[PDB]
Amino acid sequence: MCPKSEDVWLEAARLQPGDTAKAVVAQAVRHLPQSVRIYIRAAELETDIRAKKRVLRKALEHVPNSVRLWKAAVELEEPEDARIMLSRAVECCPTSVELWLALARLETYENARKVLNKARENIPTDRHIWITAAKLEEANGNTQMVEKIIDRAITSLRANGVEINREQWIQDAEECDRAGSVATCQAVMRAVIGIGEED
Amino acid sequence: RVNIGEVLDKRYNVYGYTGQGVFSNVVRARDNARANQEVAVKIIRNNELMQKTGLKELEFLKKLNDADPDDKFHCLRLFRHFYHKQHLCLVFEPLSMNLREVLKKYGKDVGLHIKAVRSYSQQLFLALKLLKRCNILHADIKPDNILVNESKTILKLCDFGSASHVADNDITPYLVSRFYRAPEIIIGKSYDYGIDMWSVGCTLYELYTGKILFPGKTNNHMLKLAMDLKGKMPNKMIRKGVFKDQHFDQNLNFMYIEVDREKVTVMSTINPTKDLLADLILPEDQRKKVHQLKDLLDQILMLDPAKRISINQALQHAFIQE
Amino acid sequence: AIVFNATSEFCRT
Amino acid sequence: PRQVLDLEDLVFTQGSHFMANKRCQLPDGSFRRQRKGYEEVHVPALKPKPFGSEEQLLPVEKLPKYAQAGFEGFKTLNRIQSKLYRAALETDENLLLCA
Repeated sequence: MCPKSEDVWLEAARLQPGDTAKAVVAQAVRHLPQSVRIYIRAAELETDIRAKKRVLRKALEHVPNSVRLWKAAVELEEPEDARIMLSRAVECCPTSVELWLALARLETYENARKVLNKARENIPTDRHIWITAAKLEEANGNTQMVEKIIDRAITSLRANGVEINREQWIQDAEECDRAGSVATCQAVMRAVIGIGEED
Repeated sequence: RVNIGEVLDKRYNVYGYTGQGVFSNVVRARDNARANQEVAVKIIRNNELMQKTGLKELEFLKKLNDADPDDKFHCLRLFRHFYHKQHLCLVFEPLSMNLREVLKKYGKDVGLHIKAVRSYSQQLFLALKLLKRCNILHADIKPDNILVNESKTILKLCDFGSASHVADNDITPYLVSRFYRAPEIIIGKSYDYGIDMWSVGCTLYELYTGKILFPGKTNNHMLKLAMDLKGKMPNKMIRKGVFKDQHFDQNLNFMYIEVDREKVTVMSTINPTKDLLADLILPEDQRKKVHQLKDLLDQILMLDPAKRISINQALQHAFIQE
Repeated sequence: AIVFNATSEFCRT
Repeated sequence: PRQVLDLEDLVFTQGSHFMANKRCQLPDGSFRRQRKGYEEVHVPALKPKPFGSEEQLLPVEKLPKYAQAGFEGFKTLNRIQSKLYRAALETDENLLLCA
C-alpha cells in the first residue's frame, strides 16, 4: 500500500522469516533501489559469506557512494581484499576519514603516507586522519617524526579554524595509549596541556 | 567549521576563533557594513536536532530582546540572524571572556572580590527576573555560560540552547549538570523558575570561593551533597518526586550509593555537615558582605522550591543593596 | 599481467 | 557413529561454472582496457615449447604394422602424439592426457 519506504520495508524484513525476508528485500530493491538500509538488512539476513559478498557487490554497483555499504563490504573479506575495497571507497567517497584510516592501517608505510596525504588534501579539517598518520609513524621504525607531525597537525588545525577544545585530544591520546602508541599519545597530551600558571 | 578570513553572508569577515562552547561554534567577526564593528558569530551544527535547538534559542533571544528594549536586564542582545552553508548563523554582541575564564585567571581557590561577586549576584537576579517575566525557564546558569565585558563590570546571560517553556515542564533526569543541579529536578518533582535561582546561587557560591559548590558525580551524589548542606529533605517534597524511588527508600530514608561492588547505605536522619560560613572566606566590611552572601546562599539553595526566596527577595536583600 | 579481482571489478563497473 | 549431513550445502551452486580458484594467472603482455561501456581483455598467441634433442614428431615409419593401418594419409604425427607414443601403443596402463 505504501511503496518506496525504507522504514516499512525494514519493519517487514524484521517481522518476516528470512526465507520471506529475502524475497521482501528483493521486492523492496525492485521497487526502491539504491537503499543502504535495505541492502544492509539483506546482507544481514543472508547467513553466508558468499551471499553477503554478492549483496555488498550489488549494493556497491547500485549505490557506490554509501559509506555503510563499503564498511560492510570491507569487514567481511580478506585483509588484502579489504584494502582493495577501501582504496575504491576512498576513490569513490573522499569525505570518509574512517575508510581512509582503514586503508592506511591495512597497508605498508609507503602507501599509508600517500593515503594520509590524500586524506589531508581532501579533508584538511579532519583531525583523526592526522592522529592515524602519527600512530602509523610511531608504529614504524621512525620515532622522532611523530612530534613534528603533531606540530604540523596543530598548525593546520589553527590555520583551518578548528580550535583545540582539550576534550577530544585527551580521548585520542587515551585511544592511542590503549592501542600501543604511547609516544604520539604523550605528544598529544603535552599539546593539550600546553594549550589547556597555578590554576 | 568556519575558516579565518572568510566572510559570513558577505558582511561579517571572521577574525578570531573563540572555540566551540557546547554544540555550536563561536567566532569573533567584524561587520564590514557597520564600520568594522566587532560581533560574535554563532554557527549551529548541520544536524536537524541541533538546528531546531538553535532556532529555539534564537527565538528565545528575540523574545528577551523584545522584552527588554533598554537592555537593563543583563541579557544577551542579538542583532540579526542569517544562514551560511546550510547552518544557522546568529549575530550577537561580542564579549571578552566568561566567568569561568575569570575564575581560572584569578587563581585556584582564590575567587573574586566581594563587590564583583555582589554585582554578579545582582546581574543573576536581574536575569532570573527577566526569565520569570518572559515565562521561559533557562536552566543553564553556569559561569561558562555567563559572559562579561572587557572591564568585567557587567555580566550577560548567554548560551540559551537548553531553555524551555514553563508550561511544558518535562519530568526527566536530563536537567542541568550536578554543579548547579536543583534537588526538585533531581528527585523528579515539579520544576519552576526557582531552580534557575538555585543555579544562580550555586554559581555565585562558585564565583565567591573559586571551587565547585556541590561536585556530585551523579544524581545521588548531588542529592547527598544537597542534604549535607541544606539538611534532610521533607516528606512533602519527597512524596511529590517522580524519581524518589531511586534516591529515597520506602520509609523516607536516604540511600547513599558508594563504590567498593556497589554498596548502599541507609540513613534515617541527615544532619547538616557543610559549613557555609567557614567556606568562601579580611576587614569587617568584607566579612559582613561574606556573611550576607552566605545568608543569601542559605536562603536561596533550600531543598523545597516553595520555601525558597524569589527574585525580588534576592534583589532586595542586604547583600545586593550593600 | 591483468589480475582480475572482485574489488577492481566493482570499482571499474 | 553415523551422522546425517547436509547433502545440498556441500554441493556446488554454480555447477559447471563453479570456479575453485579465486585468482587467475595471466600472461605478461595480456593487459586489458575499458574503452566505452565494456572491458576488452586480450591474450596474445603464446609461443610453443621448443623441441628437445631427443624429442621430435615421429613419422608413420616408427609405428608398427598394427597401428599403421589406422593412420592412413598422415605422414608425420603431432607433438603430443609423439611425446606419448610409447604410452598409448606400447604400454597398456591407464593414461591421462591433459591436452
